[PDB]
Amino acid sequence: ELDQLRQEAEQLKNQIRDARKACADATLSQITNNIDPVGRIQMRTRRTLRGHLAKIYAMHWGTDSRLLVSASQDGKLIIWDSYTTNKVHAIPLRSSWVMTCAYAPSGNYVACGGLDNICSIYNLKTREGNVRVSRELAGHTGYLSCCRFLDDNQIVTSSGDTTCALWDIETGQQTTTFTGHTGDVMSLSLAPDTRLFVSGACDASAKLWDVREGMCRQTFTGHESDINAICFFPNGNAFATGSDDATCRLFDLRADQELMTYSHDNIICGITSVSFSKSGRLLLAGYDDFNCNVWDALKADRAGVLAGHDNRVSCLGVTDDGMAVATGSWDSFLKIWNGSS
Amino acid sequence: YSLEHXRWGKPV
Amino acid sequence: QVQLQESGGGLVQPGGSLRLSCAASGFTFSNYKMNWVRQAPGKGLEWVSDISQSGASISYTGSVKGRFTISRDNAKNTLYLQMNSLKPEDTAVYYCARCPAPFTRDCFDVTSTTYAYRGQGTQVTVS
Amino acid sequence: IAQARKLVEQLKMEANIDRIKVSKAAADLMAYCEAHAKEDPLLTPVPASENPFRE
Amino acid sequence: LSAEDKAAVERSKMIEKQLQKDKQVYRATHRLLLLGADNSGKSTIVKQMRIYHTSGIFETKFQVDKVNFHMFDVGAQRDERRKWIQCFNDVTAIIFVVDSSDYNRLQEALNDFKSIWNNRWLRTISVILFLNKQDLLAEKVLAGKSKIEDYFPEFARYTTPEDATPEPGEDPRVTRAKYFIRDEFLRISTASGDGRHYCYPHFTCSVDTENARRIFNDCRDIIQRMHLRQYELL
Amino acid sequence: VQLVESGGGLVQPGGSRKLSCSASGFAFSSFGMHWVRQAPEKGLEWVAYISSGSGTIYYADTVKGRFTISRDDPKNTLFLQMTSLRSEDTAMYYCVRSIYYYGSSPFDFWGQGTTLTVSDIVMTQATSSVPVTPGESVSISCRSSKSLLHSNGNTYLYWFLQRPGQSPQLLIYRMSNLASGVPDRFSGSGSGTAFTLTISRLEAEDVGVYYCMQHLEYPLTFGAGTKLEL
Amino acid sequence: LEVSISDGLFLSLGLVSLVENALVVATIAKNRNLHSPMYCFICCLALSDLLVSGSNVLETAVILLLEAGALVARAAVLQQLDNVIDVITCSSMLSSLCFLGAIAVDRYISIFYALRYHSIVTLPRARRAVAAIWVASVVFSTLFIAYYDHVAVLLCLVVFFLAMLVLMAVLYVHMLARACQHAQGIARLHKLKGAVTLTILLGIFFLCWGPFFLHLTLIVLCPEHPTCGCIFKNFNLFLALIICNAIIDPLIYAFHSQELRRTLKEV
Ligand SMILES: [Ca+2]
Repeated sequence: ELDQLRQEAEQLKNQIRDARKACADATLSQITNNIDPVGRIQMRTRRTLRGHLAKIYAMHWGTDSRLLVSASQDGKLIIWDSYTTNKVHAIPLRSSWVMTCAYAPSGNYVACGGLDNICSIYNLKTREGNVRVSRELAGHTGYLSCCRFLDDNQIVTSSGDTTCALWDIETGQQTTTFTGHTGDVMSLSLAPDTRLFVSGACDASAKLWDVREGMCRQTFTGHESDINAICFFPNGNAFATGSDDATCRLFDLRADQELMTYSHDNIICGITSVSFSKSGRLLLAGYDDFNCNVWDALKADRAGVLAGHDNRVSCLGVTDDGMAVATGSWDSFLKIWNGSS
Repeated sequence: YSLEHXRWGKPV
Repeated sequence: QVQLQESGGGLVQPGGSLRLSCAASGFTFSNYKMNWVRQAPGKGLEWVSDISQSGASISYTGSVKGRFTISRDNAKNTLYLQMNSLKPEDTAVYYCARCPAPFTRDCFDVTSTTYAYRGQGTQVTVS
Repeated sequence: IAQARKLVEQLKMEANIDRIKVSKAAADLMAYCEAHAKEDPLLTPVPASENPFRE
Repeated sequence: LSAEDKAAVERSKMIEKQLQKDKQVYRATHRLLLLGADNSGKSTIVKQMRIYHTSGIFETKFQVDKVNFHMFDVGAQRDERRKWIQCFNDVTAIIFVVDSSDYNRLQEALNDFKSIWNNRWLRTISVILFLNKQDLLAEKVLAGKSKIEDYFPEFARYTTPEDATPEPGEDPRVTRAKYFIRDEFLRISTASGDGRHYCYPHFTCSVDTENARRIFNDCRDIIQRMHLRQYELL
Repeated sequence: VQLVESGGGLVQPGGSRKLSCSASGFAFSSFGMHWVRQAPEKGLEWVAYISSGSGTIYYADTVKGRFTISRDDPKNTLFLQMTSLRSEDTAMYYCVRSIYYYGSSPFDFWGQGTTLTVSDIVMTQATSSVPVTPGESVSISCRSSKSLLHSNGNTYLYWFLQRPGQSPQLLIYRMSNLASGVPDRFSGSGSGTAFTLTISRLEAEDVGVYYCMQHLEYPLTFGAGTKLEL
Repeated sequence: LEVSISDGLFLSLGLVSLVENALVVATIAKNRNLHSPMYCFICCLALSDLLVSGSNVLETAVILLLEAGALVARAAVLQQLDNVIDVITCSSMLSSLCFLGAIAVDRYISIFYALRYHSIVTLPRARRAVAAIWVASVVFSTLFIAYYDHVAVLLCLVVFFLAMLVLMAVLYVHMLARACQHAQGIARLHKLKGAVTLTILLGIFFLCWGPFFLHLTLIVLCPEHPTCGCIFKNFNLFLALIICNAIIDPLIYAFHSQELRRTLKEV
């Protein structure tokens, strides 16, 4: 009977919560209080990328840390040469209402989708030289919120259908569906090994998934509201999570717990997008209030602010080289930030 | 010769 | 963890009253507008009342407007519904439903069929 | 019903996790940061000649 | 700058020229979001404008007086609206279609309208109200088993406004009902917005051909209001 | 992808021919196009370039005043209107596509060529021919007057194979990048002033003339070519 | 009466208007969001006012240095300087008037052809109209300041001012009429700001240009007359008032938008 299952669910929830509290010997803030604080991080808009006709939802750096897709609700993907600001490609989209894109780690493919539940895979390395749709991954029953390539043949997808799916692009079929969420899945970060991923899903829960096992291994639930953004820490053992609750939270996979909350009283709006730096020492979070804050992930201090956008920030990619953070906004502009010494 | 401010400031 | 243990239901006679109570835990209650939501047998998931996070602004469907008082204890993180003049049409599961995001005036999804920031629900049966 | 039965099965799966201490987690994250601090251009801005975005 | 780098800049400029032609089309096109419950008959509004001029979004593109309108009916999405609705910041309008006859779901429609209206990302987006199914409203008021005052106790206090221009042969009870439903949406419309966005009620039926004309006129008077506000004229 | 060239034939000195190159199976408008010619027993020589959308045109000084390169993107076709033709212009003319963006491969497809019979950096391939055996590892040297290493870091040597009856095929672009269809047998490296193409396990399909080319600055220049004889 | 505006005040007004217009122009040149047609015409207006202010600054500076005895040109080589600087002033005047007309026409198309606005007013057509304005302005100014002794010059330039005043009045009054129709629609659903704005626009326009073109008209009406002579004594007031419109039009049109305020703050 439902009441007995509800009581068993509450009991197991209390067992999980007790095991977490039992392994909460000390907070991250206590361990890092001896660390010298990071100085005032200043980043200086080394590039502004212009050509999108509308809001940008998403970006993704190439592994080359030089090419950059951004998806705009104009209905264009643009491939940017960041070093030159050159447009490498502008890809017309069948649906304007794009909400995610991913650049493949090989750079052979780019993916995008949105309010049309298709995940379109675009082949950049085409012998005809035009970019073309290689596969329309159709079978999602709600909007495509995040996509990330594991390999040129495999993409994991997240949807407004409270679901994730791994696809084999050769077939266009879900090789695994991930179905333990209850809200709209909003963001997806692949682990550095690409064996695990975390997704945050409008239920204030993050879930760790095993790509091969098809199963939820951990649910992390420190957030108060919709996790809009998720990013693995570069060690792959922790990940950060930006919420509508105006807080970022860092979760360790293994301690199964929130390590720190990144919040300040002056900040009362949702975190739109999250990325770590290459060391993990800098945690960058984009906000609805038109700017991106930099957090000391260890000390939870605002090391700085990227205050250069005019409309809602929407996406936030750090290069795999760490040489820059790119910031996209609803103002159609696409800003690349480093600093100087 | 006279260099007047603007032009036509005085008639004829 | 966001959880909403709604309580205080049961059987009641027509013309009777119930004080529904909703213990809010884990979400800094007084940043969020709060709602009561309802599902009569075989009906959709009707909204019934709304209270702003300060308590200063309130609304009701009209079908309940004189009969239901929404109330709010920000210190004890508890939402209340003093439903004071019940009738059989009020027979429903009552769900304490939180607004999605803090500080928002809109609450899109509080009636959505699945919605995460809403309680288990309280059975109210009016004879 | 079946949602609660599968939720119970998931919570059993998540109960069995071999959780580590939060202090050891924190030590691991800061050790990784210390191992990658010089390698991080955002943490330690590289010379303007090495920065490819203004050379 | 090398010969290849120069030629890549020239390709970037070729792309920017195509993107400018697309800017011309994007600004010449007016984008609309069509919202409404399953009762609303938004599907019939679509069918009208389609004929006469697992997919998650249904574009309808129609033209009135050489002006191109793209109207997006939300397709196969879940009933959790709050995330995908943020895509429609920078539409010209949201057409909100209401079933005026469905009094038990009219409060549901009012809460949807109030949420759409008060959303941070729609704070600048005006709403075209299609109060639809007005034939069925007239029938339900004349064949008056269903009493609005059972659902809206204000209706017993409400009196038809001097604004009201009922069609000839309309019973004043049908007028009072339909204008009450309108003013139930307008009391939301008028409670916040600081003039950044406005609400444009219309009484509509399926048989109406003039819905495209209504949308044309409302989009005109929205862009007019926006510009007159930018010019400190309004 | 197909490029097929027409309008060659016999013509008198001083005469004129319009070579027409017709493009099919690729986005012709998006490619810059080149004409490269080959005198009957001589190496490649670049003739003319027309950018995507015609915004840039360049010629060799041997043709600069006297050939004009043009394209009809709607008809997917390229023209070389030649005038004041000379014995020097007696050559196989190859229609060559190029696309230019970060990571592009210029010169990645060459048409079958049209033969016309009329009745600046130096690239040195110091060995005109190497006698070779199958399965041998062979290195083809090339030298440039100027260092082709540009400050963008692209070391810039191109490598082509022309098989005895085929048009040239791009093997490697910008010193070291292997072309999409080309075996991993091929690998290129160099300093910027001096270069090698290694061919790690020669097949018979690797016989032909190997041309190095620079794309640092126009006019583009080709080496004399190294023949490999099985 | 003679308001007798001295060179010192004339130069001060000219330099403050130079700075104000240089700021408006620089802000639109830097922030590429302001590369829209209406901000293009705002930039071109502010540039016309910059050239008016700078030309009159240079003119008072030249007159001051000559009056100080620091400058010793005479006859043809000084007359050519006065002629070219007066072409610069007259051209930047005619351009400023034309760009006030162009802003009025842009705003008008943006109201009454609102849905077709981006189909009608475009950056190609904006740049073409701007170029046509500067070209015609220099052509007519060279004609007028060469033929400056000819009645038809003064009459044509007055008729041009009256045409701009009629155009701009008709346009913004019709825009206010549609604003009042919308304010009535708003009141009807919900149940003077635009009159104030019209009064600032048309008032500063007429009060700042009109005394100059009144002088130029009165010349044609009064080659000799004692009462006209009084208004002729005020020509320095009328030029200072033209510089005053060069001051106030940045406030009327550029910092009339929050984006310009942000962009000025960012510098
Ligand atoms: Ca003068």
